[PDB]
Amino acid sequence: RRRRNKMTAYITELSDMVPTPDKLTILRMAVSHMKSLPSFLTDQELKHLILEAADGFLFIVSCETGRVVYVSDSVTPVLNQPQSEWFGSTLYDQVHPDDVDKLREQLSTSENAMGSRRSFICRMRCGTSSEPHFVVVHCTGYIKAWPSKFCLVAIGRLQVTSSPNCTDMSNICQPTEFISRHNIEGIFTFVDHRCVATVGYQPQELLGKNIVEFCHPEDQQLLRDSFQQVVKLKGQVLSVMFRFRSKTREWLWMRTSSFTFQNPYSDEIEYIICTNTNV
Amino acid sequence: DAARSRRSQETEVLYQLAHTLPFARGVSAHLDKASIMRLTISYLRMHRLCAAGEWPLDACYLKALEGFVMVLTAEGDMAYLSENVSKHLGLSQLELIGHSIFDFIHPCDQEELQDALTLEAPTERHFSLRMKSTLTSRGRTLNLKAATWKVLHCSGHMRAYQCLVLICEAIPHPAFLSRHSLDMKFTYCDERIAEVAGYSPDDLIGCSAYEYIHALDSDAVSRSIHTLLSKGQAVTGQYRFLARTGGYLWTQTQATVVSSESIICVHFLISRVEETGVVLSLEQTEQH
Ligand SMILES: CCCCCCCC/C=C\CCCCCCCC(=O)NCCO
Repeated sequence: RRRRNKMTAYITELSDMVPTPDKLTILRMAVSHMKSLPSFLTDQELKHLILEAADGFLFIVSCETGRVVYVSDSVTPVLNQPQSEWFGSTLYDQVHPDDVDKLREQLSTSENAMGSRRSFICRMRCGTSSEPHFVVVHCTGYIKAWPSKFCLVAIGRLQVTSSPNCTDMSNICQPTEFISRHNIEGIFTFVDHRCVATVGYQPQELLGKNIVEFCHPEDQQLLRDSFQQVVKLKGQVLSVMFRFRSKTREWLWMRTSSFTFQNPYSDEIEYIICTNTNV
Repeated sequence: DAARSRRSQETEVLYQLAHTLPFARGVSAHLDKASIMRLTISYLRMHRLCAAGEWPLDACYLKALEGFVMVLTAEGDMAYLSENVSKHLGLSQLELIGHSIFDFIHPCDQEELQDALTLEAPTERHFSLRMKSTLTSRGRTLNLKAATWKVLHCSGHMRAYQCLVLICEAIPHPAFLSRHSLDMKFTYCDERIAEVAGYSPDDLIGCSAYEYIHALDSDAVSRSIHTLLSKGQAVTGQYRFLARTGGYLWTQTQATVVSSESIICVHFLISRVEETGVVLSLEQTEQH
């Protein structure tokens, strides 16, 4: 009778869901209200659901020339581009010039033709105030004969995964910090170009040298103690402030926040990652 | 004895209700009263939801997607699943709509799901899930209790009008490949790396892959690898891979644990080498 405690719950649920009684009467009115209204949802409803879930737009292009046969209105809320720019053009007019060969190979029907699937990433022009700006679009679709007749029917979506830290920039002016990686001995094995603006050294002037070679002697013990902390703290972040030896402004107060990168499998120390910020 | 007469009346009219469902001619006869009820409940709820939406080529959209659409309630109830879910999990929508998602996902992914139910924009969701699937290389050959765990990359939006609507896609099991041990040290890499990044495939063998990613992406990559190691498959976001003489290229990666156990990575190039004059790592500097 766990079978009809769920059936009584089912029938009460159905009663609540119908816009209008004992079990047979509520299920007899269910029948009538069912005939009030073959797939579960309609293609229109499913289109709107998909567009509620995906930041994407549908486009049909000719396989031979890339000519835009159709594009949905969704392209403007997605790509900041009116349908004016897509209709009457080709897909190659919309993509980054370095993606043209890849798109042409995706549009060829020499091995996979009618019904076959396509999956590829490219970069498309967005609406620009100035000089085009490109955004990464994930495209999935299928090849279909179009009543010189093969076409790609595809959807292009943004934000399929999390966005990357493209810049690390938290200002609009000269950078305040730079990221570095170090081995267990403290040797610079990675540094991004912002170091030129923060400490005046080119990346190659830092790589290969130890971080302590750039620290004030009076601070060095402190820097070394903190580093020996983070290799023992296995992942946790520790911050230290010392006098970094710049190339033109003498001794700069610098806050380095460090943590060890643990190998997700072997738990070995791949390197130490530091954010070096001018205090 | 009029009780069972009324009882036959009741289930005659529930079979009537079954014939009122939006499924093909004959599909009625493979159902039980409980599932008939459940499907009717969920049809009405999805109709109520679609009625709240303010609104020929419509059928291309589901055809254009690879994965399936799923609508989950705030209480984790699978409000809707498209038909093509049968192509990804074997379980059709006939047996899934109405049931709870927590009855079909791996027990160590339920916390992640619930955190998702409560760099990114406030209401966009990206998460990996392990769902029950009865599919093999021969079709739906597994009965539900021997079902396997299929990893789905699910991305979508929290829409309150209160739902979480997702596109859930499968990660294909393995053009440009790389093979690593579980510590992600290169055991093999496609010969096309030379024209893409500058590296001879022999020069990468034994090297740790983490040395070849931009530091700005490490965290992200790290998380992905964890998923790869705990669920069997993973897919990263866009990340920067360092070229040989300098600079980096934008790329994305799908990864699968195989077999003792190895990792296979399929890489998709997003851009060409940027900032080739700039050296970023110690290795680029020596090879420069
Ligand atoms: C969670 C696992 C993620 C791995 C993280 C590190 C991977 C580095 C290993 C390998 C990186 C190799 C990138 C290969 C570039 C080739 C691109 C190409 O031309 N492909 C065909 C056309 O698109």
